[PDB]
Amino acid sequence: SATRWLPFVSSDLKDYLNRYWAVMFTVGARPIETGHIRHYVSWYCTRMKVVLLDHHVYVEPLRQQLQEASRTPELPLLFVNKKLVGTLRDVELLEREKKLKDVLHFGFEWRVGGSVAATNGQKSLMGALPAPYGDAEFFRGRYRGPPVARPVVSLPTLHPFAL
Amino acid sequence: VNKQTQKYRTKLRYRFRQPSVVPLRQTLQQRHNTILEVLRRRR
Amino acid sequence: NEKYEPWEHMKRMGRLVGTGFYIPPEWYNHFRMFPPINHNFQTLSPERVALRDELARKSRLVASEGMRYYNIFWVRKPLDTMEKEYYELKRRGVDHGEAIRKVLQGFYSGLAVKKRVAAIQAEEAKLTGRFITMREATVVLGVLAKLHKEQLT
Amino acid sequence: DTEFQALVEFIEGASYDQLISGRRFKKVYDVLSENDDMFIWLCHTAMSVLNPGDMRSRLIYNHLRILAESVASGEMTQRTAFRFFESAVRSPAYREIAKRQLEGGAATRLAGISAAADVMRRMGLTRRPMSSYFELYQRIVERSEAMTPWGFPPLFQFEERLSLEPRLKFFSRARIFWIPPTWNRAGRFLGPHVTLYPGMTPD
Repeated sequence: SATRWLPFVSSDLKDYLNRYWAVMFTVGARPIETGHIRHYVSWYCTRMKVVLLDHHVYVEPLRQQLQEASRTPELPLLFVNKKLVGTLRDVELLEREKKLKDVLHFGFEWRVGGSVAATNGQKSLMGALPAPYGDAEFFRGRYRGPPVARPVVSLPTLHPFAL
Repeated sequence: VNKQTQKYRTKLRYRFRQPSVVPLRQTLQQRHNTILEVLRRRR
Repeated sequence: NEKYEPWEHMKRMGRLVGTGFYIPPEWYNHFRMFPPINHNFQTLSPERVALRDELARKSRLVASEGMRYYNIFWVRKPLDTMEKEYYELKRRGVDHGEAIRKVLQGFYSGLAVKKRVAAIQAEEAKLTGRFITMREATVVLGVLAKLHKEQLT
Repeated sequence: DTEFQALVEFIEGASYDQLISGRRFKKVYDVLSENDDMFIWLCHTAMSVLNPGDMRSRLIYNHLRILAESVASGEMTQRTAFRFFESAVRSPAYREIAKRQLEGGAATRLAGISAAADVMRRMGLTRRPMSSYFELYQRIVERSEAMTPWGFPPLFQFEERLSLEPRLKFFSRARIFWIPPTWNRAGRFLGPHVTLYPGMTPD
C-alpha cells in the first residue's frame, strides 16, 4: 500500500523470530519432513513462514545460528513464539500428546503431568489420587484393565512415508 | 496501463491471492470423532 | 461491538438507579469505587575497528602472499606492536598513510627476524642430529604404528 | 441438599427400570453442573497471578473479587460478568503483570490459588464447604486455567485482537462469526445458520 512490496531477508536468526509467528528453515533435498510440518501447522490454521535454505544469500550465517538454538544439525526446524519447537520427532510428540494446538496458537507447552493420548470415554481422574503408603504392585487382585490386542505379523505399509 | 502491464497485473493478482480460510474439514473431522465416540460408548 | 461494554453497562445501571425506583445491587456501588480497567490512554572502539581492519588487510597480504610463511607463531605480539607503534606515531601526529608504511616496515622486519631465528634453530637442530621436535616425534609414532599395521596384515 | 436428592432419585430410578437411561443421567448432569464455581475459579486464578504490592494489581484484584462476589450472590448474570472479566483480562496492565510473574521464576501463583480456595471456603462461594480444595486439585493436576502462563483459560476470546491477527488464519485479513451463504455444499448439516469460532471447534 504505502510501501512497494519487498522480499524479507536477514543474516541473523533473531530477525526471523521477531517478525513471524511460525518460522521453519528447510532444505530442498528433504521434501518429506518439510511437508509433514506443512500438514500439521495448516491443520490448526496457523500462519507459517517457510524459509528454503537452498539458494539463500546467508546460508553460512544461518547454518551456524541454527546449530546454537538447536543442538542437532537436522532440518527442518520449527520456531514458534521465539522458541525452539524442534524436528519431526518433536512436532509429532506434541501432536501425540495433544499439545500442538496450544503451541501453535498461543506459544506455550503444557507442563501438566500425565498423558492425554490414552483416554477412554470422558477424561476424569479415575484413580489418579495418591494411594496411601504406595505399594500398588503388591495387590495382585487389582483391576488390570480391559484386554488389549496385538498383531502377530506386521502388515505392509501403504507408503514408506505414510505413517 | 497498456495491455502488457494489465496482463501482468492480473497474472500477479491470480498468482498471489489470499484465500478465505474457512475451517470446514476440521469441523467435519471433529463431528466424525464425536459420532465415533457416541457409537463406541452407547448402544 | 462496543454496545456491550462494562463502561456502557455501568452507565446504564447508573441511569437506571438515578430514577429512584430501582434499587442498586452491591456491585454497582462497589464498581463506582473500583472501576473496570480500560485499554485506552496507554566491544571495541570504532576507530580502533577501522584501524585493525586496515592493519589486518595489509598484514594478511604481506604474511600470506608476500613472505609465503604460514607457520608463524604468536602473531598477537607483533600485531599489538604495530598498534602501539601506530599510537606512538599518532602522539606526534605525523601522517596517516606514512605511519602505516613505517608500521608495516617494522612488522616486515620483525617477521624476517622471526623467520631467521626459526630457520637458525631448525638448522642447528638438524645438523647435530641430537634434538627432535614434537611434530617429528608425533610423525614417527604414527608411521611406526602404520608399519605395525602393515605387520598385522 | 438438592444434589444428593437428585442422586437419590437417580438411584431409585435406576433400581426401578433396571437400566441406565438417558433421562436420569441428563437430569443429574444438569443438577451437578448448576454451580457457578467455574467463573469464580476463573476470577480467582486471574487474581492469583497478580502482585500484592503493586497498587494497579490491587485495583485489578479488588475489581475481580467484587466481580466474583457479585456472581456468587446472583445479582449479576453470567454474560455481563464474562464481558467484565474479558475486559479486565485483555488490559495491558494485567498482561504486563503476568509477564513479570513469568519472568520472576519464584512465582506466587500457587499460594495465590491456595488462598483463593481458602477464600472460597470461608466466604461460602462453593456448594460444599470442602469442595474448593478438590476443585483446586482439579485445576492443578489437569489442563486448566491454572496451568496457563497468564492466568486465564487459553481461548482466543480472552486474548487481544492485534495478537489474534498475525497468528491465526481466519476468513479474511487486510464478534459473532458466520458462514456466508455462497457455500451451498459445506458439510452435511452445515449452513449459514451454523456459527464458526476462531480457535476452537465446539462440534
